[PDB]
Amino acid sequence: LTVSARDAPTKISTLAVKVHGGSRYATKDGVAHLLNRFNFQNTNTRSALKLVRESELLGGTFKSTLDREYITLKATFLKDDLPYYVNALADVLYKTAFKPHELTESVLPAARYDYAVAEQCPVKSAEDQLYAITFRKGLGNPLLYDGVERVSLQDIKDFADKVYTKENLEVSGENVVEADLKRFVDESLLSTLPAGKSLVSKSEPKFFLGEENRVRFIGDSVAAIGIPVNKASLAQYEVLANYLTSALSELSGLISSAKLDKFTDGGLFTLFVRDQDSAVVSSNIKKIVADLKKGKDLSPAINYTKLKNAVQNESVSSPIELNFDAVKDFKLGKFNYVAVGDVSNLPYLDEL
Amino acid sequence: LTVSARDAPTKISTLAVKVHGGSRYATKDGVAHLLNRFNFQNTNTRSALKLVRESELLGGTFKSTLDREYITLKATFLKDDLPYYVNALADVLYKTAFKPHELTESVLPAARYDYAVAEQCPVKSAEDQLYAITFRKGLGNPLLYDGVERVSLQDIKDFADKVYTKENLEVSGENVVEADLKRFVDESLLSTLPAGKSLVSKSEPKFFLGEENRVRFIGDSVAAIGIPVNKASLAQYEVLANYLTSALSELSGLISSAKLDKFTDGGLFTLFVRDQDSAVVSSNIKKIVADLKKGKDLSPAINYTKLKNAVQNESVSSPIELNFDAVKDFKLGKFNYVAVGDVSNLPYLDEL
Amino acid sequence: PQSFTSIARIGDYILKSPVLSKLCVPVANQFINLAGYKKLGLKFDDLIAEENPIMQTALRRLPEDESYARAYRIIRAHQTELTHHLLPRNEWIKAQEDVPYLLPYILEAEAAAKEKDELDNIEVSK
Amino acid sequence: AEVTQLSNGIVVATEHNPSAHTASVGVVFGSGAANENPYNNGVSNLWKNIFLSKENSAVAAKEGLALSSNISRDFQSYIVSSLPGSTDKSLDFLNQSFIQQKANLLSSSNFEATKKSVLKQVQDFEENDHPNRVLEHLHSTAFQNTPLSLPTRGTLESLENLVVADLESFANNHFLNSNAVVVGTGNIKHEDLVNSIESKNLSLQTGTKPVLKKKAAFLGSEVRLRDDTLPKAWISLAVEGEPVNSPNYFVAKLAAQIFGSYNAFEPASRLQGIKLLDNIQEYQLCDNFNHFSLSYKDSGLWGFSTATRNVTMIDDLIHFTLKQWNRLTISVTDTEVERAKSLLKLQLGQLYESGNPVNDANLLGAEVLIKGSKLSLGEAFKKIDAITVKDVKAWAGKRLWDQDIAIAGTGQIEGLLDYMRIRSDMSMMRW
Amino acid sequence: AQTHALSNAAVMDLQSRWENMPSTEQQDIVSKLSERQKLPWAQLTEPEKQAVWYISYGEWGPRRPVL
Repeated sequence: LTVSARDAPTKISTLAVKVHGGSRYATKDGVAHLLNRFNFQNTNTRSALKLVRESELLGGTFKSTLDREYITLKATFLKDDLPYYVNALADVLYKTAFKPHELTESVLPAARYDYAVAEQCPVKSAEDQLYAITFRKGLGNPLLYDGVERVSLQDIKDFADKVYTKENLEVSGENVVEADLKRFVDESLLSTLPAGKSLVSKSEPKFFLGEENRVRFIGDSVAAIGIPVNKASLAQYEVLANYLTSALSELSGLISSAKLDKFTDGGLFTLFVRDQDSAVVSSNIKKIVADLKKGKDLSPAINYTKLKNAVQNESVSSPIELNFDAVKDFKLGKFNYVAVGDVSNLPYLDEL
Repeated sequence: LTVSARDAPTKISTLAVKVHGGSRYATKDGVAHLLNRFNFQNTNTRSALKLVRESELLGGTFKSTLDREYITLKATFLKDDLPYYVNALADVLYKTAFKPHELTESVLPAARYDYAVAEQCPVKSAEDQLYAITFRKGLGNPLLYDGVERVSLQDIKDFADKVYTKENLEVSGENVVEADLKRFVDESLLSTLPAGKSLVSKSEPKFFLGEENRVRFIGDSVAAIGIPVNKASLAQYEVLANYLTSALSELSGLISSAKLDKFTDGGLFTLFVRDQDSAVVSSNIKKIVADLKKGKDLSPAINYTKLKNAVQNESVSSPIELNFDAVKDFKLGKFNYVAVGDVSNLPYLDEL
Repeated sequence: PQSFTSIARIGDYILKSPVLSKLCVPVANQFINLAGYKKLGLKFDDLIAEENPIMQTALRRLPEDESYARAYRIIRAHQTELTHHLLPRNEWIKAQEDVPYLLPYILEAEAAAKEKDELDNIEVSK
Repeated sequence: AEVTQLSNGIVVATEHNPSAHTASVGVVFGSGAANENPYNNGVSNLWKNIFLSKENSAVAAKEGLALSSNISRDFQSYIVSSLPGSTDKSLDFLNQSFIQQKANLLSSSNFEATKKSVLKQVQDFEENDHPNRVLEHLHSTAFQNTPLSLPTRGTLESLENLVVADLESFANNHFLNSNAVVVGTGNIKHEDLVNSIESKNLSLQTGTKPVLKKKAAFLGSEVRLRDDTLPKAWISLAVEGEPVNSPNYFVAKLAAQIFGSYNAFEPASRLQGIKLLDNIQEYQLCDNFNHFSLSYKDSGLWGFSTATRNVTMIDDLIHFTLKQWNRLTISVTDTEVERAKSLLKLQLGQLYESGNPVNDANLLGAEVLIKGSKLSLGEAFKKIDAITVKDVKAWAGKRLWDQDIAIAGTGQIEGLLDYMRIRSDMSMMRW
Repeated sequence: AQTHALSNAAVMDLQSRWENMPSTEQQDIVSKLSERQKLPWAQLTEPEKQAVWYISYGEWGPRRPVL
């Protein structure tokens, strides 16, 4: 129960209760996604219709976001009604209904919609494949529920009792008086949540290299390389991601996307090259892997990536505060490779 | 144009024109499936309706069959009307209409039904994954058409011109007088077909070992191993397949299927373990891989697999005439592994 | 037309009072025995007319075993009254078997619809 | 072509075929699942699956023998496939394992394991195999409270009462020398098999089997097994057809072939010469149908069995199929009969002379158990070619025209109307 | 005397199916029940007792009424 807030002289506050309860900590495949879609449903006291129709007249909305690690319960509001939203997030964490007619009518159709939308995009399919073959049972769990194993209502109640525990979450209010926030989080149900253990492990996530997966897909064709990185090597792959995204690289015209996902014990640098026909993807990713195995000078992208890191980092509540100063050179070692789409014309891992 | 027949004192004759034009020789993914569905549609002279409604009064039916290697055009009929069916198979091979309305109304709904039927069965999906990771661009082509690359009508026509050539096919008639068959194959359109090259490559088909693939599937869970075999070691894996199928093996309850696919240059030993829950499949295939890495004595199964190979071999037109006498011991070396279904609870390759 | 929450309110007031219970409960038990729906194999929550969205909501929210059993009791009562007989005396619904199984689902859907209407017609105190 | 001879206790029937590379020797009994109670039902299925036990099949597979059995309503067979030079081993195994030393298969913890196996197998049948259990319920209502209605699979609640005494009682009542035919197909000569049966003393038992007190009587009825969580709606529908060794047997098979079978997704089954497809293809009334002619020793079923996802237009499918059935009585043409003759000749030739000597052994044992001699396929083709249009019209007026039907269906068959509305289609008002 | 028990497949519901059992199975059931009789009568199961009673005094055969 770590309460933090950064005050400001503005009109809109945001509250965020972050649990360490995303797909990485899911016991079955997709329990985290179903709990996230079960977040702002009706409680034991206040319904879900009364929640929306009161919070609109007070002037703020809610949003539950599922991450690869967290579950963020965010609430945006006009500043002078903070205890309502503190008590509403408290009621959601402490007493949700978990009704079976709520599982069949709201949570399962919303999750099926999320899964259909993220199924239609081969970049998210390849990102999930790259996760699931870099790390296997940890972060390489599926992000979304698809129904390949039966997640029942009792499993969501069990996962919520495991995850919604008092030492597992953190309360963070952008533009909130912090002393008032600490007074309002106490005298509420965040202090009556169970003080369970924190699910954050402090060890390394036991990655795997040289793996290759191939998914057939009707539509666009992407090919993706992915490197699991550790805590000492986070800044280098950060300046690499902003180098290949930036206009300093000669490979930015070929690369569709390149991003590093950072965690408190490691990260995954994912590079996607996406096009309509597989010959362009083949030529592009052969050039990418060749000119990355040949070394790159990541020294020019340093002041640019300080800017882009501050841009990305002002939104989040937990900065990692990377170094960016000792980073000079990069040379591509081993890497994991997925190919999605016209999979008989995208190259294999030997040909790269 | 190799014509053969095996006469018998019965009433039913089966003609079969076998072309080396299966999915292995497919230029695009699934063009062999679309040609196999395009076979007995209307010709330039006789329509497809007139073919069915004339041959029903004559008393015989037709069946176009797609293998991994062959396209078999088979005709089963009353014996005394052979030349009608020789000329019908000649018209199908020589002059097919290939109309776009025939593609969009019969051939593509038929191929969509075939792909849906093969998509609901996880064992066929595991076998196609196993083929595609053992052999990459040769025998590991997709068997059926799915539409991950657009196969147009001119692609089907070009594959027909590539495949239906006079040195590429072989006519074989069970319960047919061979003198009348060799007379009726001439004075037909099989003598007017182009004499293109035979597409049979006599070299070893360049397998890859140690590959593993994982497919998420909604339904049953199978885990499958696949061992590419050469020409010399075909008989030992044949007696191994009939051993593990038979009641001589203690692994027979654990194994859903085990078969050796045979070609003129090698083969593939496939073993499938299929169940409803993934813990059963995990325990089963861990026991299979462990008790097969420990050596087996396949000398009991020799007399049994002679009979089983004879039962299978009387159906086919070209027997391979295996030895089965020099097979004594088996020990599992390297193998390819696919896991279809509840894929987060099935074992990986290094855990076996 | 009479809301089920109102029937629950009046009946709970009768049952929680010791005089009204011992005065009106045997009258209702003899009323239910004279009503004769148990002789056709029906419990009472098969008799509620379902052609309204609260009852359609509760019947959608019924679990499947109660749904299949209710379907059999309704079809059996239709065939029994078609043949102009009753069920035999061992096929009558017992008194301890006549439990309100649809009633929490009806009362919950009723409270949800009443709260939805009350929030549709609010007046914010300004 | 085939030789049957009654040796001094037992009937040996061989069908030699020197073009074959295998040989199957077995014994076919004449007590299928029509020789059961409704309480010991599945005891023939338990006998099949303990003949195909692991402990029993390992002894065959060490010798190079393959075990195959089959349970029908009239007959049941226990056939041992082997290589052509190894048939004395087939007779030694069939003698020792199944006939004489019968108490070793029927040990406990082999009976228990096989009983659990067929319990799982019959339950897996009853939950998943929808066309075949619809044909099973069609038998169970078409012949209700009569021997010919008992499912050959066995029910789940009569297979749970079964103990080793029930299999022993079925064995001592039905595995008799006056009830069996030892059958040899493949490429074994008739003198060779009868010499190898005279060599080792091959005797099953000496009794005569219990006579069923009631013959099978068709009762027009329907069973309606509706299950709305199933994607299709399977429905069989049949009249009482001809038994085996009826004179109208091949006419019944021919009239089943007049309307043929169908697969809506095979594009060459769309183009068939059946006038019913002109109706049932426009709105796509069905996915597949097939007309059968099941013939048993007492009676039989003539009808059609279908499946469909167009569950609101079941009545048009049933109505159009039965208005096509009336055309057999009133206006069957000539080319329908000639097409059915050619296709029934092709079907019977594929059925009898296929490549498999096991299926030939089952067919041979059935036909020489019921009739005492197997009818050759030349005489059968002469009998099919003798059938005219007037024979088909007379059989249809006897058996089809305004006769009691038997229906059975599972799935989403709410669109199926009731019995009298369907039975009103068996006879039209001459239009 | 005899073995453990008459099976339920061969003795249960003997009233409904005595008159449809063939005469051989009737004779074999009657023989095995007469062998089961000599055991001390606590050891008979309840379908066995019902079968024995219906065989001796059931409303079949000679005890079949007039109408």
